[PDB]
Amino acid sequence: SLEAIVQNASSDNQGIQLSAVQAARKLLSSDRNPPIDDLIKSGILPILVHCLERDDNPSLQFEAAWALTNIASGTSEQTQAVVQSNAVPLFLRLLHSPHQNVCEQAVWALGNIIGDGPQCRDYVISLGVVKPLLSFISPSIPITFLRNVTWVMVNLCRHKDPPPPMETIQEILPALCVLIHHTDVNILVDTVWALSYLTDAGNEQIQMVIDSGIVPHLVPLLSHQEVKVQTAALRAVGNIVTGTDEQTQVVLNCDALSHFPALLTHPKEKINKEAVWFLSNITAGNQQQVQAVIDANLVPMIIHLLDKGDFGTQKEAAWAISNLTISGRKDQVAYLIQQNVIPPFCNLLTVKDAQVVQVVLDGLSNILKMAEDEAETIGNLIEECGGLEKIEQLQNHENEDIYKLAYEIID
Amino acid sequence: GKRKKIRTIAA
Repeated sequence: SLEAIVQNASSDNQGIQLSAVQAARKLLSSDRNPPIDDLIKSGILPILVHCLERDDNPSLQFEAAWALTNIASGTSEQTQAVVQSNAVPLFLRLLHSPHQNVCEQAVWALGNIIGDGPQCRDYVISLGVVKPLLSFISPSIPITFLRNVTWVMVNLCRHKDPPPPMETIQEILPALCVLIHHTDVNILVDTVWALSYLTDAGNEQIQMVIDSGIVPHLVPLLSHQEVKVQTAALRAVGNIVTGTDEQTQVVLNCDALSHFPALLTHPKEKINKEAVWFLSNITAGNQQQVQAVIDANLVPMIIHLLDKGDFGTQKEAAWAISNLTISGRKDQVAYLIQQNVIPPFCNLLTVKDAQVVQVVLDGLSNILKMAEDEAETIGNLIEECGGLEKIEQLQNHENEDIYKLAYEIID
Repeated sequence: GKRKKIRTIAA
């Protein structure tokens, strides 16, 4: 019965009270459909929140914070009810408890509260949770607790609009740089996903990340044995290289391109796609970065992915080679045309997506404009792969820019 | 990963 537990949870008999709070925790935890609504409806929230402050009996503190965590793990109305019961300041107090399982359940409850949205996040931030949370980053703390701490940090960084206060982000960044020195896969994955979220906001936070000196620790994770770490690190470093050429070169100076042969040939199509997206952002930069790409001998592999890769990887590879054509040297475009580029490039002129067609058209046009001297040789190659057929068929494309560009480059 | 987590077992 759901009334007996709330009736016994207020009993002055400490044994029966702790048993009842434990039974409430069990009802909220073990099952797939916890009866959170009826439990709140019976008035258990104030009882649990006032059990939170009984320093005399830490087991009761633990069980109460546990039940509150599992209540806050549900809908936004239930997390907001936990918050309305003024449990956040009590969790912030429990952070300093000498009993580490109580202090860990407090962190878990705070993480569930922060995960609801920017409002609860900014409430918990304004009450000063960042520094007491980061004080747990030490070898003494067991790795389960540190995993929960890294998860709370991820929840702190996950929402971009409205973003957490830049002061809090500045306080968080060194903690992430400390956590990235870890070996545990879950901690590393969470740290790198938090870095990925932070880099999403724009070039300001990209520069903030770079100033932390964490890129030297993040880049080598592209070759980690665990593929989850690999995809997380690839996302983060791609976000970074979407920034200015100096930021991209900061990433490149850690020798990131060394880690990409194993990515362009990875068995998972997703890692291929993300690697070619990274390299496409690299080719859009200065000609020094294009030459750095060519030096690592990555051009043949991105050509091969353009040829025989999955659809999204093919789109990213078309983007890579087209940015290369736009911001590349005549000799480098010749290097491209030399490595069987145009035959597999022209087979994507038939796809339904209009952006890929626009991109391949502009790429071919700009290589022909870049090499008008010896264009007579290049144009005959298109006939071999049946590319001229698809170009004169594109002349009938619906949107105007594609057809007018086909007409414009028929020369 | 997940934004909210439910704790089932303690040790």
